[PDB]
Amino acid sequence: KVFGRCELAAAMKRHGLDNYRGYSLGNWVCAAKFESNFNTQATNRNTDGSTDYGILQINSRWWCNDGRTPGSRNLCNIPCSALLSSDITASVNCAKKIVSDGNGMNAWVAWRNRCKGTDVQAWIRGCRL
Ligand SMILES: [Cl-]
Ligand code: NA
Repeated sequence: KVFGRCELAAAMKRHGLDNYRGYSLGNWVCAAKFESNFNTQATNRNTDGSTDYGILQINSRWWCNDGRTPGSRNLCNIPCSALLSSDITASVNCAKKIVSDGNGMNAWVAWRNRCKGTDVQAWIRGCRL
């Protein structure tokens, strides 16, 4: 599923991401935009052979199992395929664990490079929440 901007903001808000660990809603939407272009089915392979999955491009190196990343962890305890669902619940619950692990949203390279220190509120302007 390819979310609309405000559709995703609303879904994210409903799943408890607004100001989660102090990150306003605009940050999560900005991150999703530049990680996946709002596509729940986005996958991308990394050089070390791990793969990033779904709307927030969660990495099989640490966070999920895809059966093909030898010596990796599965810290969210889910098949990576569950991160591709049109239901973003699994992605959100796993992201909550990632953002809590000490490094905040810096875990998402695109957020660090394209959202951090910008006016992220513009990403939810006009939306009915
Ligand atoms: Cl933080
Ligand atoms: Na893994």
